[PDB]
Amino acid sequence: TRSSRAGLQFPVGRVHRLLRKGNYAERVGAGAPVYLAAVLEYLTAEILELAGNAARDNKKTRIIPRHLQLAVRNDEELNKLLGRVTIAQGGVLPNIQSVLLP
Amino acid sequence: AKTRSSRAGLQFPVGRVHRLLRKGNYAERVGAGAPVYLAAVLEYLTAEILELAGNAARDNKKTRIIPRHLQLAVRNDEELNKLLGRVTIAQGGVLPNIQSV
Amino acid sequence: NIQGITKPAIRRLARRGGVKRISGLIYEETRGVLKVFLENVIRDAVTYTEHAKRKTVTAMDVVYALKRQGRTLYGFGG
Amino acid sequence: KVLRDNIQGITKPAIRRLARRGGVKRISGLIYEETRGVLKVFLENVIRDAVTYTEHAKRKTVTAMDVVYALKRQGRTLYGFGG
Amino acid sequence: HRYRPGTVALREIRRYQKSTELLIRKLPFQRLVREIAQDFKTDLRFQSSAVMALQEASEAYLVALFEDTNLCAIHAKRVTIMPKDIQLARRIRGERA
Amino acid sequence: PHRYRPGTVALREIRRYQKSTELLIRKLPFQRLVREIAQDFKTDLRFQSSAVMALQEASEAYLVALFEDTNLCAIHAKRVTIMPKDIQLARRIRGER
Amino acid sequence: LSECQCGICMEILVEPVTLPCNHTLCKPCFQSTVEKASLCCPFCRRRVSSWTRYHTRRNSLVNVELWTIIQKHYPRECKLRAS
Amino acid sequence: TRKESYAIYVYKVLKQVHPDTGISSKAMSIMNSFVNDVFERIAGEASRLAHYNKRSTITSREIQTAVRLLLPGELAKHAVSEGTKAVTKYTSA
Amino acid sequence: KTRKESYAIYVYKVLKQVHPDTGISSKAMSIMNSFVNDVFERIAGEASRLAHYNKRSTITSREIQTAVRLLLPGELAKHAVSEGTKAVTKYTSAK
DNA sequence: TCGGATGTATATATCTGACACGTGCCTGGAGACTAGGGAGTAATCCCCTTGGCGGTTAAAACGCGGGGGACAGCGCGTACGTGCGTTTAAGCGGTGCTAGAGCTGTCTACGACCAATTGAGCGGCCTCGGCACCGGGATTCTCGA
DNA sequence: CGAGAATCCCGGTGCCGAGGCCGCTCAATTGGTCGTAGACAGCTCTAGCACCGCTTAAACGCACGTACGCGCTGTCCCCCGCGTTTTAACCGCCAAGGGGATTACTCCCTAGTCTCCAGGCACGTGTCAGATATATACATCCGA
Ligand SMILES: [Zn+2]
Repeated sequence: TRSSRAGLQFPVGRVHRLLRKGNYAERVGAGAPVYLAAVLEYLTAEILELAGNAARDNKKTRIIPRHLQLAVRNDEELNKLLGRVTIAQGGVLPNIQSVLLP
Repeated sequence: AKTRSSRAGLQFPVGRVHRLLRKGNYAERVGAGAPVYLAAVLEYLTAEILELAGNAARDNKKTRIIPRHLQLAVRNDEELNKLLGRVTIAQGGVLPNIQSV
Repeated sequence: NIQGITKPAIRRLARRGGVKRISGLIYEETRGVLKVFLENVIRDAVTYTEHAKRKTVTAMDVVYALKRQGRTLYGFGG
Repeated sequence: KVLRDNIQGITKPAIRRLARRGGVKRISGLIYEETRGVLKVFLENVIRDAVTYTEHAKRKTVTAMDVVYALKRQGRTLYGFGG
Repeated sequence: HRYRPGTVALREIRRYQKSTELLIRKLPFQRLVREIAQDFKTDLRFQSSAVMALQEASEAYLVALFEDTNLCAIHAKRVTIMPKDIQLARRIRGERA
Repeated sequence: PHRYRPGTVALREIRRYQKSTELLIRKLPFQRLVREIAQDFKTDLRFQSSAVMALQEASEAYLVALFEDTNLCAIHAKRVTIMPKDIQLARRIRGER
Repeated sequence: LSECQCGICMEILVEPVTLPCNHTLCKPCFQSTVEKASLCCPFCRRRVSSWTRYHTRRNSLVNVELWTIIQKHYPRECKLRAS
Repeated sequence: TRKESYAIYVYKVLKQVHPDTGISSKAMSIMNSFVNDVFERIAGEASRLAHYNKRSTITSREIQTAVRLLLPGELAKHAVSEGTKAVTKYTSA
Repeated sequence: KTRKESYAIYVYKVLKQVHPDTGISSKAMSIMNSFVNDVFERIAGEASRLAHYNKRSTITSREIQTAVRLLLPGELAKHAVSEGTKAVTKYTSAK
């Protein structure tokens, strides 16, 4: 396949179909699916690595929405990227103002 | 009448908006009454803004509308202010307002 | 109805937010802001459903309405 | 010619006029540095976007279209300079 | 015995920030949503998933608002939140005119 | 002789500058600053005078809005003078970084 | 010496970098084989990209604890590789 | 080259409403930008609705819902009334 | 029964490659799917906008590269463009 | 509590350039045809939403007591507004130059459309362990001392 | 420094969601052609950069002195924590039919194509609304 042609894990065929079906442009080049699949794959790898790290720190063997929330809101540029997204069952980070403490 | 604008009794060109929609990749196909509808809405909006622009111009004793008059109109009209709540108008200025304290 | 949102629930929301001490009028103010927010969201969703020719408001329509309002929500097939 | 310390061209009387238009009445002494910093970061972002647009266009001149379109990307649309 | 005021408050604060379940009870919220939708169009039907999504969104928005009011209140040198804080926070956000 | 008390000249100035619309920051210093900032990122760029003017427009609008919010916060704090803490609160509540 | 030489290029470990999979590599070779090429462990294929990002941000790639031990035990070998 | 604009059209509207008022170039350009802004907003909303509803063409109903979603209450009401009057006129004659 | 498609198997593949000893909940797969779709939408939409803007009717690798540089913040965007250029040169090496 | 002076507003002239109009020309708009797919409509099935009723049970509501927090008054000391004199550089305006934006011809490699072929991937069925829940002990704290 | 509960750390059971395997059809692959969007070369003129000088408006620095930020104190009353009583949310369970989803059918609305032509385009030209400078008349704000 084209995925094995470049060593990626994401579907070159699916993303090529979606670019056409979305009516984004009259014609679509060949390197576009490969590039877009690569960037999506790397981003998901980042998210999964951080979520798994947080989950293992919490001492569990599965990722849950709370682990995803910890991972995203704990990292600076990822918080910037998903600054407008609310995660279901995510909760909030433990943070108390210094003066409010006894 | 030949022209669609005269057919519908509008000033904005149905043919122009038809061409623009066709060359916009908004859909594979476009309808017939859609340009007419869009032109009517656009014309009503321009008429609405010109109402207040002209009234402000008369208030300032001027014959020509300017960006300051446009800014005053937009920011005095409550609804249009919500429509254009995130728009900067060049040379617009700020409404005269001093807070109480 | 609107007073169904009770004051221990409001207190729990404030506690989760990090608030330590609350006053008396906070309850009515919070009821007002919540009413406004719900009004807007259900208006948009109902418009979508009315366009779709359906009598059942679906979570996908709510997700679209929240996307319109700039409050994107994950977790419902979005 | 190499440029340096141009951020100091934003004079304190100019800062004062900006605040006077904004409606401020009494002005403190430490806020000039803060205004300079915020203006710096804002210009950094808008210039970044405009330069990238021009780079993709394969040109050597930054245009009003590029600046306007960057400001539209940031969600701060501006009228009166085309488009 | 009695704890001094504020310590049970912060204990609850920690307990609730450690948790992840929803706080508003389902039946009153569903009745509220049905009443609101009744005004606009008659005889609508709701998905349970749609009601849950609305609950999620309202939960998050209220939590964020309360964070902002707490910040304004502590800025005002007070420790108690007040309606003026919420009003000012909404104004600065730009929701309220 | 004569000396106006503090405040009256301030009101006079604010009404003067709210009546008019001309630009305030000086154009040659602004052009120098923007050219330097550009030189930071990529070498050898030329600028439209219209582009410089548009950048000045946007910066002016943004700073005036920021000062309005800062004044609101300072008034909320039962003060008359604004400060960097007020500026920081304005930016934080807006949600900028 | 055998434990103190990376298994790829067999030279003595200079500025060793211990990946979270407990493996270790010598530096000019770490960035030659990993940092700019694959972003994965040469033996267990573990992805390391964010690890390297965070460490390059905080300049903690080189295990100090093992580096001091290596310099104390084989300073001559370290100097010979450096030269 | 040619630089398309709605100048004569805005002038027609302004002459229709206020017979004694002219327009400046800066204001004319501002109005030209505003029309294009609302144009892209409405068109994008209609396209999203059409794609979501699994339909291959946009029409009067699509633009009607787009105007209803975008403009606030009374403006949208008057706009939809104007639109239906105009389309009725066009389809009748 | 509608044949809805999903990214679940490939997300699972990436997780297997990065963290071998870890599992996933169906809820979590839902958020991962939504996130992938959202990023795809943003990139495709801005790239289409750029292609319309430069009066050119084809969307290519240069368009997507500029897309990544405008959307993602600095460090990650550098990493993404590196990954993408590696992938495209590897693909065009073979036919 | 009048009075000076200084800012504002008011009035008037005038000269200029920006706006309005005439005019002529070419690309976009209008009309006519076609044929082909997409939406309209009827019908059918079954799934999900609504409604009712009750049982234990934790949550909500009410009262009360008091102590910590908000708000007002006061006093002190300094930082910023205001005025003036001096210094600096921005603004206006000619001149000169060339580098790069913009337009156009030619040719061509690259992508849309079409037909054949197959296997990755999705709906379904299965099975079993990670963590929800829970009863017993340690701690890590809060409060009185 | 003392007690003393709230919470943290811990061993057991067990059960519902996760992980694995199945198999078939629709989407991916492959091969091929044709045409046009796109890459590359060539020429050409608006404009961005650089300069110089004169002028004058604006920026700096200084002084002064008074209004406001800040800490402190006191007082009154409004939430917080606890104990007790009332209530309806939550779960399980059974009934019912309205409407979402799917399939088939058919007619009509629109992309694509070609032929005509006039409303919209640039370009040239004329003149009156308004910026500027300047002369005048009042509001008012603070010193006396
Ligand atoms: Zn390894």
